[PDB]
Amino acid sequence: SGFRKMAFPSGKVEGCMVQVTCGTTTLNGLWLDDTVYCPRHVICTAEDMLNPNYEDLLIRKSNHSFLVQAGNVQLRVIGHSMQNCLLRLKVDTSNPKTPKYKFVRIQPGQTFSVLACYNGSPSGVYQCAMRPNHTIKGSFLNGSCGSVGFNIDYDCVSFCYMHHMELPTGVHAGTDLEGKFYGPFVDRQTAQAAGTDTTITLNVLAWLYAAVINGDRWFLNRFTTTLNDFNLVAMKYNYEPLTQDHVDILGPLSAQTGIAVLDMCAALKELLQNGMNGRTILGSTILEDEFTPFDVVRQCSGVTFQ
Amino acid sequence: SGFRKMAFPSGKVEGCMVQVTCGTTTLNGLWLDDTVYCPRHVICTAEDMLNPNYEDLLIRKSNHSFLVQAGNVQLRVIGHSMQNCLLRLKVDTSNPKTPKYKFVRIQPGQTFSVLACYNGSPSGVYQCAMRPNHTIKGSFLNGSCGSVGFNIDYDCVSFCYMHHMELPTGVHAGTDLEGKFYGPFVDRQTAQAAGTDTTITLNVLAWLYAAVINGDRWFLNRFTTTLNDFNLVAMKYNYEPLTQDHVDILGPLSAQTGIAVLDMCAALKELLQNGMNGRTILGSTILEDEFTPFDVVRQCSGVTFQ
Amino acid sequence: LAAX
Amino acid sequence: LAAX
Repeated sequence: SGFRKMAFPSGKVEGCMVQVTCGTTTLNGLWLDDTVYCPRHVICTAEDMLNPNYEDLLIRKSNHSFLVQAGNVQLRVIGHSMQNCLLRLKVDTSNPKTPKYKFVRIQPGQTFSVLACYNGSPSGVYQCAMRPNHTIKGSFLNGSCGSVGFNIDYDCVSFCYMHHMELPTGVHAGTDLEGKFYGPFVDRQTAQAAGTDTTITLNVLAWLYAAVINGDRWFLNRFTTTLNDFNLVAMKYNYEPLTQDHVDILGPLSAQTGIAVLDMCAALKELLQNGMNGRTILGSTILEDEFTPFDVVRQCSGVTFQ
Repeated sequence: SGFRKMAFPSGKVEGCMVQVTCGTTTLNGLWLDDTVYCPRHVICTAEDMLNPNYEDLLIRKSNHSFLVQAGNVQLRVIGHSMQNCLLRLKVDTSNPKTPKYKFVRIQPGQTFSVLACYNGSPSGVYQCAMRPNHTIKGSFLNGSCGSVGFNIDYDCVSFCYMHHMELPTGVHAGTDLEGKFYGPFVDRQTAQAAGTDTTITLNVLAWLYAAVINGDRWFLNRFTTTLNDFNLVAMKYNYEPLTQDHVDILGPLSAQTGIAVLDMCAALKELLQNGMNGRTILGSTILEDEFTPFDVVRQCSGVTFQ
Repeated sequence: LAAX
Repeated sequence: LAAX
């Protein structure tokens, strides 16, 4: 029993973390086989960040312009290319700790574990969600750039995030492992800001199922709703609209608890209109939206406390 | 910027996790050097749990009564002893992945990372606090017994918790790595229940400092308090009393923000009496008590956003 | 109150 | 809005 924001175990990722220095900038890189991935802005100084041309800054670099350090061992760079907003550094050694891996592009609403690193040394691990506005609410200090996000299926690490920047609101932006950013953001210091965010409806719903699987039914009601009547309520409370596809995904959780999705949607609709007042769900005073349906199935018992 | 419940990176601990089977009971064990630690109730069946005599049940076991599996490799048990509520199993192989380590007994209010495991395979990592009532609010299913809690300093793992049981409230109980339980609990299935819990005052205070270091001052006031007048308020709101030693520990955080501890105590006192109403602190609707002063220093910038 |  |  219990329900916690839970990260994947981080050791497969830890044995991949290195330090990358170009000139006076130092940050983290990801070492798989004979490649090290990192943010291209490692080639930038503070003044170039205002208006950098990366093609022009990069061509001025050689292989020995880059220092890669794995523990106390220096890796020798023997090739380098730019891929979108990443650098790919070829090194003289394959990482012997390379796990089975994939590079995936995560969709808004999905969750992943972040291994926060400074100087190529892992310092902590936490879970977060890709927000609808393409930011993550992370915890990152100077030097965390090139820290990665990942999920783990069996023994395969699916890398989905590399850290690049912090926006003026205190939330975070970065790229997949192809160097393509999440959201309309760019790796230069300009006036750019998080777009307006919305609550992830699918997740809230899933976490209400989680509550039921663990044994709580207090927020249920005798009502049902149409998909469309729910969305008229949703949209006034700044929830994402629910789609038939989201209703579909909730099938297994629906089947485990015997609660019809649109019946749980009526239950949510009532929580939005009436509040919780004094009452908690799974320990929480508020409606939580950073657990996917998948996160709930993975963590909860397959057997409902009826 | 940002502030998250953060776990230590789990890889040093992951390479220590094994599976221990006695008869039909399977659970997790911790493999350091030539020893594997696990809950002594691995020698128990469901009917013995009601009233077990472990000295009598154990003497009926041989070394080959125990199967230890590390990955797909069988370890051979070559010695066994009981230590309090743990078994120590000697094996034919030293763990080559043994980190630098210590066994520590954690104090109520302190935090640690849990690596939840099933069948000796790590499945997730999260942070929690030793509650004043000696329970943890974990997330654990059948088969999680022998999952460990730990903190990491430099490259030394300080193990402080092994998981044993779940109480009827859904919260969790277990032991240090000497097999001595936290709180008045015993490894038998009896009517025993969590004692009444209290909020960890020191932690709430620390997390108010965290808010200030990250740039928020809204909950501050022009008042101050005596240590004693605060505790009269504390105690009516079910907070632990604050001591001069707790006031002391808050010194560095006090010094970083320029807010006198008893001035932050007046600020808390006012939050208790007046509520927050509509407002959040570090994203939170409620007063958070699962970050120590140490957790705040470790995670926050050393430079205040003034 | 189960051993887990 | 800093690169980190």
